[PDB]
Amino acid sequence: LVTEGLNAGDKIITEGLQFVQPGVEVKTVPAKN
Amino acid sequence: AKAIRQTIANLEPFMPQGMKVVYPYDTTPVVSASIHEVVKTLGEAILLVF
Repeated sequence: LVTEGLNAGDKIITEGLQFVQPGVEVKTVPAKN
Repeated sequence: AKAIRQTIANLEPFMPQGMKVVYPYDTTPVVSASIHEVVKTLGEAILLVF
């Protein structure tokens, strides 16, 4: 659960955390799990 | 010193956002300019004696 920091309808990342770094434009895909 | 520059160039993109590496003090231009003064005064010496 989160109490503050996220909002409704945002998009957080589950798959592909070794490939990313905050501040780069990147392709999105909805993950399975 | 050039290997330290390339090591920081390797470790640079994985730092958190807003962190940049700066080089305030350095003695590499002192040694480089001194040995360049020596090479150019040796060139002036050999050409002027010529």
